[PDB]
Amino acid sequence: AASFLPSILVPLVGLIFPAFSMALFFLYVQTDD
Amino acid sequence: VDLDYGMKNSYVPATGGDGGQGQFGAQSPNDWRVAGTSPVGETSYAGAADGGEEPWFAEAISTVSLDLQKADETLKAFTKDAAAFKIEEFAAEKPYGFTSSDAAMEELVGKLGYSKFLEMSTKQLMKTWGT
Amino acid sequence: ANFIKPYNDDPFVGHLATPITSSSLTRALLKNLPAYRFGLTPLLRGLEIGLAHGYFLIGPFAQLGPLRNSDIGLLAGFLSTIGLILILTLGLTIYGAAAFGQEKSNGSELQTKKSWDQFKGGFFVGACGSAGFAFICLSSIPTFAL
Amino acid sequence: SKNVQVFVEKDAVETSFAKWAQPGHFSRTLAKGPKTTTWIWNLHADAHDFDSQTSSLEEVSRKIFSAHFGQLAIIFLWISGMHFHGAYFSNYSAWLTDPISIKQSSQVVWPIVGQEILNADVGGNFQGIQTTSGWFQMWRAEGITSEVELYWTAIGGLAMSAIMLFAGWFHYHKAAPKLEWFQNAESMMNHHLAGLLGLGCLSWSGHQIHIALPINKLLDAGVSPQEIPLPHEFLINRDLMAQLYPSFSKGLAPFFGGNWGEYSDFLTFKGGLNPVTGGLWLSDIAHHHLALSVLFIIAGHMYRTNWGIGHNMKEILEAHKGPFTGEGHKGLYEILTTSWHAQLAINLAMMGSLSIIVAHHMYAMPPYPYLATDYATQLSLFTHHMWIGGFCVVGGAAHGAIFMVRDYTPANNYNNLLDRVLRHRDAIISHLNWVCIFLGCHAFGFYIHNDTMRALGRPQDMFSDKAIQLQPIFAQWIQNIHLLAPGTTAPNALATTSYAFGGDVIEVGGKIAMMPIKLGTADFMVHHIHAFTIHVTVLILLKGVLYARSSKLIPDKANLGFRFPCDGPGRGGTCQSSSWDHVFLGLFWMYNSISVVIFHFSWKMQSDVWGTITPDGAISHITGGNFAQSSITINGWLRDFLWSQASQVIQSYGSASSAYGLIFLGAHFIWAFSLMFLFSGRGYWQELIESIVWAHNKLNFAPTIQPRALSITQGRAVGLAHYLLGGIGTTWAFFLARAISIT
Amino acid sequence: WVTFYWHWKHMTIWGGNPGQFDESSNYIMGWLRDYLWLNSSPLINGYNPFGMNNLSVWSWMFLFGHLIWATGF
Amino acid sequence: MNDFQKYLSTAPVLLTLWMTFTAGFIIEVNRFFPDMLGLY
Amino acid sequence: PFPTFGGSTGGWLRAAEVEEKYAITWTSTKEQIFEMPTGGAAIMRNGENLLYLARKEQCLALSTQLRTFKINDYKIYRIFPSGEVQYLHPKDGVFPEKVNPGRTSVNSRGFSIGKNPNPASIKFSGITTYES
Amino acid sequence: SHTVKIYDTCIGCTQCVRACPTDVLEMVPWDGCKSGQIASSPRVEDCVGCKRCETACPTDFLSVRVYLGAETTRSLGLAY
Ligand code: CLA
Ligand code: CLA
Ligand code: CLA
Ligand code: CLA
Ligand code: CLA
Ligand code: CLA
Ligand SMILES: CC1=C(/C=C/C(C)=C/C=C/C(C)=C/C=C/C=C(C)/C=C/C=C(C)/C=C/C2=C(C)CCCC2(C)C)C(C)(C)CCC1
Ligand SMILES: CC1=C(/C=C/C(C)=C/C=C/C(C)=C/C=C/C=C(C)/C=C/C=C(C)/C=C/C2=C(C)CCCC2(C)C)C(C)(C)CCC1
Repeated sequence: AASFLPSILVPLVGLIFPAFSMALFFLYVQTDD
Repeated sequence: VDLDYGMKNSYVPATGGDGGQGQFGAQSPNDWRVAGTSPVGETSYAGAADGGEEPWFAEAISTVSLDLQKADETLKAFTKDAAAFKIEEFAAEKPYGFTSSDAAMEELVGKLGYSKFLEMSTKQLMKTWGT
Repeated sequence: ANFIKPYNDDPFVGHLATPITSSSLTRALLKNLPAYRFGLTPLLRGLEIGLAHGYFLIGPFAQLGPLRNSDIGLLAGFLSTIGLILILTLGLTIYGAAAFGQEKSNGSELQTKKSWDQFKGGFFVGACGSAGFAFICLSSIPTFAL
Repeated sequence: SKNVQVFVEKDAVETSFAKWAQPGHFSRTLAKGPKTTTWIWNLHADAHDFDSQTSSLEEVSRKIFSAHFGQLAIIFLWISGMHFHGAYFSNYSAWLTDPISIKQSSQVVWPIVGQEILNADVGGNFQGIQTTSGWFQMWRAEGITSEVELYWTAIGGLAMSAIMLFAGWFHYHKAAPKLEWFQNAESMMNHHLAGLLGLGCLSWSGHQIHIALPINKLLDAGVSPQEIPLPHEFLINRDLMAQLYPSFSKGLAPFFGGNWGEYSDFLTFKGGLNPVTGGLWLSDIAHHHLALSVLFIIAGHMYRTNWGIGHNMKEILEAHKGPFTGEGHKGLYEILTTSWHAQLAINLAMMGSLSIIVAHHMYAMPPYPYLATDYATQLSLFTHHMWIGGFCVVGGAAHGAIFMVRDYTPANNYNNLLDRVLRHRDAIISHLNWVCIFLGCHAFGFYIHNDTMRALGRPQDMFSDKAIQLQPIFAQWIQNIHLLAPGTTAPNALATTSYAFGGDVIEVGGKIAMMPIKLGTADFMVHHIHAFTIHVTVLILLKGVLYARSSKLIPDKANLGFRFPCDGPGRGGTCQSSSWDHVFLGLFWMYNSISVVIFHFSWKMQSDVWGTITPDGAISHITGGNFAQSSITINGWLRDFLWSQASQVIQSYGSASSAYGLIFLGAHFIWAFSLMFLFSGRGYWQELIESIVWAHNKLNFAPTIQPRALSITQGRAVGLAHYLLGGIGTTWAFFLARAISIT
Repeated sequence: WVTFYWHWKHMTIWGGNPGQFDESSNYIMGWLRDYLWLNSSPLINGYNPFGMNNLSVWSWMFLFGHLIWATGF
Repeated sequence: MNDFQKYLSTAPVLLTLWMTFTAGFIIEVNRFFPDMLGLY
Repeated sequence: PFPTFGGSTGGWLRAAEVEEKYAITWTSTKEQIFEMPTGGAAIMRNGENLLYLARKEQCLALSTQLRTFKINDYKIYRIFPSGEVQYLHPKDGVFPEKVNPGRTSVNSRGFSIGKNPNPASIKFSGITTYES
Repeated sequence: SHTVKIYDTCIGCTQCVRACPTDVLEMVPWDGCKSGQIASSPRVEDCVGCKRCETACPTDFLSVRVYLGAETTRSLGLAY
């Protein structure tokens, strides 16, 4: 059901996504090509 | 002594907005980005100092120092060209009973040490080498 | 009597040998801690550190969390702790990548990529397991009464 | 010969008006003449920096002594004016008869431009501005009774002012002491600790015992002021005194004999507050000063002068050294006997610290008759002395730094306490930084947590007395100790030193004077915030003193001075790295710290102490006890305090309190005005001035004193000045207007 | 300044008392007392010691803004 | 005297005197001709 | 030959051991107390003296103080982690404030500051007006 | 790192070389001025960007100009 989507996506968008993005930026700025 | 040791660094001057490597190089040849402390019986910063029973304060154990004897050599090597220019001018001004540049150097530096030699005008030198 | 002296007898290093910095007590404690102890493998070092940190973390969450007064409060506390451990583990992984690189050689030097990875793994196992142990212990608290 | 002698030079400086007509005479640089507007500002900023005007300590010292006489003269004129205004422009007589109803007033405005509205109907057929300095209460305690007496004390003040001014001229132009005279610490302390303080207390006790006590008893009983015998009458007729205090009959015979007990009539240790006036019993105050007098006089005989016996401070200081502190206190004596800045640092810090203590002790233990019930005066005094204290404390730090940059000598300080401190400065500052962060995150976090929780509809998760609670257990314990002290740890006492710790509610005129003040979660939270604010202030100020001469960033800061703008745009930026700048930043934090403290006082009192009590036991506090559940969140302070208690100032127009409204607005304006000096830079302004000057030149006229923009340092100073004036001014009006109404 | 003017003028009009602006807008105290102080009552009571309403989010943001502003200083 | 007159001729002193005079005359005018919002 | 000092928390850190380090040397005729840039007071020895610092500026700051004591034989070196040493000051044996024949000009532009090129002219070139 | 340039308006006052906190400037022989000396910037790798030199120049407009640029440990004055 689509109604369950708010409770399945918000946890991901506000927690999982930001974390991985920040991690990637760190790895990108800490690397010496 | 490798007078270019400092110049031989990883620094690459940019196009515009950079003075350059200057006279003694812009950065150390070695990279400061080394690791942190290590467990007893282990080493981290390559040629690091063993912390013994206090690995936590290993970075406080000095391994880089200056030998007074070696200090003399670095002084001479880095100032070799200046000495050359000085003696050359002394030679140009018709030295009394001159011999060889090197010979003159030794005689002139035997007296007046070396530092004093570097800080003396050709006129003073000629007066000194009148004998 | 002077109880403060230049460290390592170097009058120009930025450190001093105070009773706090260099006393038999401090030296002994630090020498035997898992991080600096001699002989421990990278995995074991991580394990001990994890076992220690996981056990005390379940407390704050269990007794002061959103569902503290709920019957499922302890369970919730456990889950929260596991979440925090995951965040910390991500940090360890990322640090290793940046600090050590991609291929290593020395080996058995906590400061290399392989060793760090092993250390991280140990931390995760120890931390999560330790938190679980606390869950079991906090499930029934002894009154030690005869 | 004698170790302590008087050495004075006669006719040192000729008195003439020539230098007066040569502005900038004190400085070599400024003396040359004005070429740009900067000269003008520099003239005023270097006027009292004698160290830079002369290189001889003797000369600097001479100027300071005379300058001090000048301040004393000003202070005397100030006091004189107050007494005069209380004799010719006040309602003291009426208030004296009915202290509870009539309102104190000692300033009247001329009937120009509707400003007369400011003359309120205070009472006693008199219209004027309601003053809040507490003069009336003090005069009553002294036993003034008449307005003729006030006139005479005013005349005395004027005379004293003149004497001081003459002294200043005399000891600078005709009889100037030499440096040797000034450098006699042991003698000075002996004299100041036995003569200035000891004899002073004893003399005051005499007035209180022979003049004030008797008159005040009669006043309290009910005798009309006109019917009370004149002061001299009490001094002459011992029988009259015997009637009031039945021990004067015995005379001074008991005193010379060891029977000091007979004087228990007037020398007592009652404690608590007089039920009729709501102030400390004068009998206790008399014993207080008498006891203190003896102590001070004895203490004044501790240092050697010219008779062998005594202590030499140098020896005492040098002997106190230990295993962890090297040479110990060696070298300090010379510093404090050869550096005025060092002395000022210690003295100024202690003076400010005393003011803060006075504020706390003077509200908990009201010292004057009919002061506690006057809420306006109480609030005014607490805030006033709290501020004076803050400024002085920061000033001490400033002068301490000036010492390090100007008087510190490495040679005289080897392995002493000072040297060792400057050798581990990194550790000290690093740790303090952490302490500040810890306290700040935890203390303020409590408030933010609560705000979020209340907004999210989760009141059960707040740090409140009704949820997770953070009780001040230690303080609660001390309170109990002090409450039970009378009769136990203090057997001869009869009541608590303060009713704040515990006891009954003392009411005077239907209004509560003092009541037990309880401490709960809210109090814990606010007290720890006070700690955070004070700690941060110390960090900035201490960093300035320790890193005044050098730093890793600028190794030669000393040569640059105590007040340099910066070292340059290099090293990533070196702006505001001087010790002066640290003081600049410290003052902002001091402002914050004091502001919170005074607000705590205002809300706590109006909520849990001040108010009215019925004939039966019904206590109605001014705000209603809102402090407990409203001061735990920031929204609460904004709504239940600032927004609600500001209803008076905003609605003051058309009333005698209109002035406060205007000042409230004016202060806001000045505060904002300052932000343009604190955010901008000299460059923009200088360029703008160039364009403006173009216009004047285009019309064939321009000042020879070329117009220039204010210096970097002056810009900061002007900004801080206006900022402080505006902020303090706003609260000033807010508090006074609110207080007038609540009273 | 522009936005304040529009809001206060309209607020009084909507409320049915255009006179308040007409008379109190002439001096500064009017703006502070009859506009900022008077119309802040609903906002500051979004959440109180006695409960909360749908204006809680707006109340919280108001305080949040003050923090950021001062932090900027 | 000459020197004192010079001091009295300094900018700060003269400003204060002038402004006091100006302020005074303005106040006095309002005292005798008060409440004016126009030339009548 | 280290001067007499009791230690401080303001000494050198890791950079001195992994990136680069500095050292100053001088000779004195008497034992006197001087103030060290790091913070504190120390007593120089009667003769040769050697001290290590982390920055060249710190070393040159001390030299200024030394000049007050009438010492003008100071020498500054930079020691790299591998042990390589560079003599830095006085570079040619003669202090920089005194013209020494044999020194060539560097970074000199032969025109008034106002004769530099316009920024737009050198657009998309990579060079700056002051380097143009 | 930073760029320091000297212009023909120099008068050989030596004030700049006496103010540098890191020995970046020197006085070299020259013939364009009466003093017979001009300033040079042989070691700009040690310039911290203080601009003390500029503050010391007596010429109408600075004959010594410091243009801040790329930053290194030395230029950022980092002892750590
Ligand atoms: C409201 C405005 C404001 C705020 C919040 C701060 C905040 C701070 N100032 Mg500051 N300051 C200000 C205005 C302000 N300043 C102004 C106007 C001036 C000009 C005079 C200064 C001048 C000044 C100086 C000169 C000094 C400070 C210092 C400090 C720090 C004190 C240490 C501390 O308590 O950390 C805690 C900081 C907090 C903001 C506490 C609240 C944060 C939450 C509630 C705690 C938990 C949050 C957590 C860490 C992270 C959450 C994660 C998520 C939010 C992303 C802190 C960062 C001192 C410093 O740095 O020493 C340590 C210092 O020396 N200030
Ligand atoms: C959109 C983003 C988002 C979401 C979905 C949540 C969700 C939650 N927060 Mg929250 N938070 C957020 C942003 C978010 N937060 C931000 C930005 C801040 C900083 C201001 C906070 C600060 C905060 C605090 C301070 C607290 C919470 C708490 C909570 C939990 C309360 C509900 C509950 O049942 O607790 C009961 C808890 C449980 C039933 C446990 C649930 C299982 C956990 C969450 C598994 C986590 C594993 C996760 C995958 C690990 C991440 C890996 C990484 C790679 C991303 C809930 C899970 C409270 C809590 O209890 O935290 C857990 C709490 O104390 N939050
Ligand atoms: C900084 C002050 C502060 C404090 C103490 C708390 C405290 C709390 N908050 Mg809160 N909060 C705060 C600020 C604060 N809040 C702010 C500023 C916000 C706004 C973003 C929030 C928003 C918020 C939400 C939304 C929620 C909470 C919740 C909670 C509770 C859960 C605690 C928890 O899981 O922590 C976990 C803590 C840890 C894992 C570590 C604790 C730190 C350890 C003990 C330090 C140990 C140091 C040690 C002694 C050093 C010496 C060691 C040596 C001896 C070996 C707790 C009562 C939750 C709740 O239920 O509310 C009651 C919840 O849902 N908070
Ligand atoms: C702390 C000291 C102090 C203060 C603040 C005040 C304040 C006040 N007094 Mg007061 N007074 C004081 C001490 C003080 N007094 C003393 C010690 C006495 C005893 C002599 C008096 C006797 C006294 C009387 C008798 C009266 C006042 C009045 C007033 C009020 C009107 C003041 C006034 O004249 O305005 C107007 C100001 C002037 C007329 C002075 C003119 C301005 C001069 C010219 C400027 C100064 C020139 C400048 C310094 C030139 C420099 C030259 C160089 C050599 C320095 C005002 C509230 C009056 C009042 O309240 O009436 C209702 C009033 O009648 N006072
Ligand atoms: C017992 C003797 C005695 C007394 C009473 C004082 C008192 C004072 N000294 Mg002092 N002094 C003394 C001996 C004494 N000194 C000696 C021996 C030395 C040399 C070692 C000094 C060196 C010295 C310096 C260097 C300085 C002082 C200063 C001060 C004043 C500090 C400010 C203050 O508290 O204001 C309180 C103010 C008053 C109480 C007003 C009254 C002041 C008069 C002069 C009291 C004189 C006695 C009085 C006439 C009562 C007589 C009793 C009679 C009615 C029966 C204060 C008036 C400072 C100052 O500001 O001086 C101007 C200062 O800088 N003193
Ligand atoms: C016992 C008190 C005392 C004494 C004797 C001194 C004495 C001194 N201080 Mg010091 N100071 C003090 C307290 C004191 N201070 C306090 C409490 C602070 C903290 C705020 C400071 C902060 C401080 C700094 C930051 C500096 C000094 C400096 C100085 C020296 C020169 C003063 C000067 O420039 O004169 C000239 C005096 C002035 C220009 C002051 C004029 C008054 C200004 C304009 C403010 C007026 C505000 C006014 C009350 C508002 C009225 C509002 C109205 C208009 C509506 C001198 C040795 C300076 C120095 O170089 O030392 C060597 C210096 O840099 N002090
Ligand atoms: C203050 C102090 C101190 C300290 C204290 C502390 C800090 C403590 C801590 C403690 C702690 C902190 C502890 C911990 C513990 C832990 C534990 C005890 C754990 C356990 C675990 C286990 C046992 C296991 C688990 C597991 C695993 C591993 C995995 C799988 C699963 C299982 C479950 C099996 C002392 C006293 C010394 C002294 C004085 C000072
Ligand atoms: C308010 C005022 C004032 C004040 C006044 C007065 C303060 C008066 C009083 C005066 C007085 C009234 C004083 C007195 C004093 C006294 C005394 C100080 C005493 C002493 C004692 C003695 C000295 C003793 C001794 C002895 C002994 C010990 C015992 C044995 C015997 C013999 C004798 C040896 C004036 C106007 C200035 C100003 C304004 C304010």
